[PDB]
Amino acid sequence: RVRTKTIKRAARQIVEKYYAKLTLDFQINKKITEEVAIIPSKRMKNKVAGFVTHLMKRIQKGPVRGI
Amino acid sequence: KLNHAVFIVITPSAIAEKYKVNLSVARAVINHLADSQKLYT
Amino acid sequence: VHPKKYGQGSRQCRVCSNKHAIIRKYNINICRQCFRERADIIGFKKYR
Amino acid sequence: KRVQTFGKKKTAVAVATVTNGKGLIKLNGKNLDLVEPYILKTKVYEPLWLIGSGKLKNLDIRIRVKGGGQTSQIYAIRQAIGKGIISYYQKYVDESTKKELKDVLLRYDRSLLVGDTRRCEPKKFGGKGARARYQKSY
Amino acid sequence: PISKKRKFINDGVFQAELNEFLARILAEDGYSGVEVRIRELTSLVQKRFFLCAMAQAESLRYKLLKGLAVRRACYGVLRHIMESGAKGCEVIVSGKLRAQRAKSMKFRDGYLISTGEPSKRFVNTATRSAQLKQGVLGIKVKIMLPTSILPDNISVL
Amino acid sequence: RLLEPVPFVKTNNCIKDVDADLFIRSYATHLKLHNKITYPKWCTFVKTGKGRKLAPLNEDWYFIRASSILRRLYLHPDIGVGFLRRQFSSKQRRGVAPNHTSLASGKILRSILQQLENLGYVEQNPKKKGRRLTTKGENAINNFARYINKKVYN
Amino acid sequence: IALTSKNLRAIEKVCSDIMKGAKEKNLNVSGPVRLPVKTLRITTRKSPCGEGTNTWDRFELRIYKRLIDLYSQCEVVTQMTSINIDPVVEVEVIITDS
Amino acid sequence: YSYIPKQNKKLIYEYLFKEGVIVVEKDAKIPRHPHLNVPNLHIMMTLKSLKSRNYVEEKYNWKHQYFILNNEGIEYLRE
RNA sequence: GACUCAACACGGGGAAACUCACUAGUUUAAGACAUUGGAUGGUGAUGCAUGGCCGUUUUUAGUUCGUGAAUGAUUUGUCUGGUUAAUUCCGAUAACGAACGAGAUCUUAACCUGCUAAUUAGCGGCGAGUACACUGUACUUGCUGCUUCUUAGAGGAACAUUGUGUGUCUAACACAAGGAAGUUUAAGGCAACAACAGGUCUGUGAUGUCCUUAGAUGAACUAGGCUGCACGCGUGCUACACUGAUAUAUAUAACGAGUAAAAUAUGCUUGCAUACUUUUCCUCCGCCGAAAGGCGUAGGUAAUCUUUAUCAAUAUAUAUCGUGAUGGGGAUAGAUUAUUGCAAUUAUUAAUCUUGAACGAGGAAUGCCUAGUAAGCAUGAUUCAUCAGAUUGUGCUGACUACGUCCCUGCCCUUUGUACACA
Ligand SMILES: [Mg+2]
Ligand SMILES: [Mg+2]
Ligand SMILES: [Mg+2]
Ligand SMILES: [Mg+2]
Ligand SMILES: [Mg+2]
Ligand SMILES: [Mg+2]
Ligand SMILES: [Mg+2]
Ligand SMILES: [Mg+2]
Ligand SMILES: [Mg+2]
Ligand SMILES: [Mg+2]
Ligand SMILES: [Zn+2]
Repeated sequence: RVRTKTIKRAARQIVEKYYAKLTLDFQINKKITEEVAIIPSKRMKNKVAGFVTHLMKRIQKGPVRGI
Repeated sequence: KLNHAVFIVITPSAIAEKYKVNLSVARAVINHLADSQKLYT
Repeated sequence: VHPKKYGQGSRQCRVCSNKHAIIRKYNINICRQCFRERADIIGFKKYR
Repeated sequence: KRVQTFGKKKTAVAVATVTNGKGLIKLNGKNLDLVEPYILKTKVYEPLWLIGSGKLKNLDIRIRVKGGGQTSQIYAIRQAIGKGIISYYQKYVDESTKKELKDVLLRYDRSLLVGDTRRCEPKKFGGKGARARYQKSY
Repeated sequence: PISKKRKFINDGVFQAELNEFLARILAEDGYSGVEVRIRELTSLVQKRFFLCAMAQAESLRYKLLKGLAVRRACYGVLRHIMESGAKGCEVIVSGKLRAQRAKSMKFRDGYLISTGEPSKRFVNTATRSAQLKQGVLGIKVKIMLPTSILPDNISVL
Repeated sequence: RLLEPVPFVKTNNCIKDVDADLFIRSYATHLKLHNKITYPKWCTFVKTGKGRKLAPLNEDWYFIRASSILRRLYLHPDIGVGFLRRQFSSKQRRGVAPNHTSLASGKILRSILQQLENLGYVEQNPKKKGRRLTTKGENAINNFARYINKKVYN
Repeated sequence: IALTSKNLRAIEKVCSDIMKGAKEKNLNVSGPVRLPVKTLRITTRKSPCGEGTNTWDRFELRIYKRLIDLYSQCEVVTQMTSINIDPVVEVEVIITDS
Repeated sequence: YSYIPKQNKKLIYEYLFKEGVIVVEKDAKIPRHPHLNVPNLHIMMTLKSLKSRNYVEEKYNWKHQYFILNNEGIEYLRE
């Protein structure tokens, strides 16, 4: 249950561009992702959202090492 | 071997143990007393 | 000539006239190897 | 008035129509007196026992079962009953009572409200069963 | 009167037959088609009844028949494919080929996805067996087309 | 034996609200008392179906069978001989080759049905399909069931 | 009206189109009812030969039968049917009072 | 059988001319061709003969034979 | 043909003939085209000539490039470590960045929309009754808002979310709550690179060469054989009983699959010709038949009929046995009655009667398996004129034990050694 580079890459791409839109709320994040990026799946999209959320959590408490 | 006979706290196994008998005979005895597994007192 | 109407040698593959291993369900009448190749064109997709 | 929910164990959908009435409770055309084997009878009666026999004197119940074997059917019936009574309570009786009933059910066990999600896994070639392969002698 | 299942299978079979017939006939053509000089063809069908990969394969076969240096031909084909806007290609030629024993030769250009339903969708594949000097040369061409979007990409704006 | 503390009342009206085997037994007994149905000729040395490889061992099995058939008829709308046969099927051990399902000997069933119709319990309906219960017969069956229920209660 | 076909999405599209056509006027159209998809499964053994741990492959040609009703005159229904359409979706109109 | 009536042959030729093509069915013991009731073997033989001279051109698909008539063949058929 | 895994119920190979390649023989031209040249056919020879397809290496995680760096093959990247189902990530770093493979995708199965739809599905609605209850319940004929169940399209839902641990508090893991679901939810499908001198020319009119070509190794017909049996090794089935056989009764599945030959009349010598119409597959049902089956008819080219609000067996309940090769066990045998087929013997299969063998739980070895799984129990389909003990699906009854480890076995990795590279 770990994320591939594609997911990770996507997450990285988001938070660079759309950090403004995002807040520590999963549904909102997912919505934002949907609005922005072209994920064809549902499950994959969800995963991406989750990772974005995680990334966000990691920031505010420190530097991420990326973005 | 144990060739049990026919002509001469209740359960069939017990009966078999006690008087050395076929369990059909035990069943019969039980029935008589009363008058697919069994329990009687 | 001897009765060639009901038996394995009666009928054959449509495709290559082989009397062995004919898919005889739904009147397809193709020997299974041939069917395996033409399963795409006939509209037989492997899902599960 | 009248409420229709289902149970579900394996395949075996028991559809419980719970209506206003005198308190009989039935299966297709037969009383729950029967079900089939005397041993399993308790698995159908259990929700009723939990909730109380007086609470169901307002509620008639019919149950239509279809598919599955014996034990599975029984389970389905049970599930239907559990969902059914609670559903009825949620609509036409009070909420507090419904909540109480739910709590009681939870204390007893799962399976009454929420369903058993298991189902027969596809057999795979090179074997008879799902996992069970044939045999190599070398 | 014939049942639905039976009908469908029959139709499929007919389609296959038609395809085979076309293949047999049109060695000189960029064949794909299957939707119904040509008069004869029509007559035949009546009697019976009462960018693309296949084309490329055919071309390759024709070239082989003509008698080229093989590798060069393959390269040319690849170039053509590239020109026609393909994201990736692959050609294989296995068979006798110069030597007696063995010798499968790959010819890839752009990237070629192999696994998944994307492969099934976004590649056209084709297989011809060009008969030659002392046996058969075995073409297989595989083209990855322009996508309607791949599952791997996540395009952030 | 059967009775117990239940959480509902039982509308003991039709045979579907009665325990089966007991009911069947009762019906058989009633039949015996009447002498309403015979025991043909071949009955006393026939085998009920391919799979049984052995005679019944019940003496008045015919009566029991008849009773069962009645119940079956009551249960279903229109029921044939084939259906009946299927219903009274068992596993046939083919010795060494594995078991198959075995269709019952239909002749006896047919005979029983005929007897019933003669007596006026079953009815070959010209609409629909093969032989259902006749209304009088059904009523009688219901009555019997009721009686049985009463007895059980007692 | 019975619409038999092999391709799901196409069939669905066709159904939608016919619904749209109906909604124009004069048509008491019952909604599209998709029927039980009676899937033709062939389990062929892969490999021409008998070599290799005999892998089978379950093909499935899954036919979608679709069904739709109307209370109308023949010409009108014919017109409705004319959405152009193509060789893929097999149509059949029933013009019975019963 | 190896009879080959002349009239039958002529009829076959006429049919071919009318069509331009003949779908033979490469079957030994099938009695008749779909349209004309001729022993199929004879027809097959005739088509083979034609092919040999290059009066007809053949492109063999599965089961069927699919014969198409050449210009020389057409000319010959003029008779 | 195939010979360790990766041949041995495998070639869809359950062959009475056909299949048929084989044996004993007998026919035939299916000898095109200019007795001659010359093709045509081959279940002939060769898979070590090849095509395609399939297998295994391997469903594991692996393969490769661009540039850079380090005479050359090459190496690096692609790694001490942590983590992952995974060259899955993190972190370190002469690399940084890609691409295929993994992951994603596809197909099911899992739970919702009490939104989309209502037959060939139901539920009610309600007439009409037949039985019995109290002051409604069970059951059929006749007529026609709801979509929970029944079908199946589009959507939704889990992301380790919230809670708490362990972890470089990195990638991530463990537990708890919520929840239909917390091992990418379960199961498949797909399948990189490179091979193996793996298999298949007995799948092919994919196909080379060599052979054969009328006293044919072509095709066609008549038998016979693939099933022959001191024996060795496979895959299975059935058993060895009492948690059981026996026999009655009761209960209840899911996936399915289902359409040249015969009948009757006319005309002539059992045969032909002519006319005309149901039958060729699933069998309802009604009669005959112990049984098998038969005859008559009925629906079905199928959510309508077979038949599916029940087609099965384990189940369960009540009887007979009573541990005794026993009624466990049904081998082997003997004799009929059918059905299929032109044809049943070397017995097709089926039924009926009888025959009552080995086996008292299995030695050396070795296989399969972690949750609807093992096992048991059946059953649909594939072959099929007929015939499952096979395969392949589907369900029904529903365990034990882990929840890890490298001890064996097999793969993979780094280091190391090599005189091996056919490794
Ligand atoms: Mg990929
Ligand atoms: Mg046989
Ligand atoms: Mg033979
Ligand atoms: Mg090889
Ligand atoms: Mg390297
Ligand atoms: Mg994948
Ligand atoms: Mg053999
Ligand atoms: Mg087999
Ligand atoms: Mg081992
Ligand atoms: Mg060396
Ligand atoms: Zn073939």
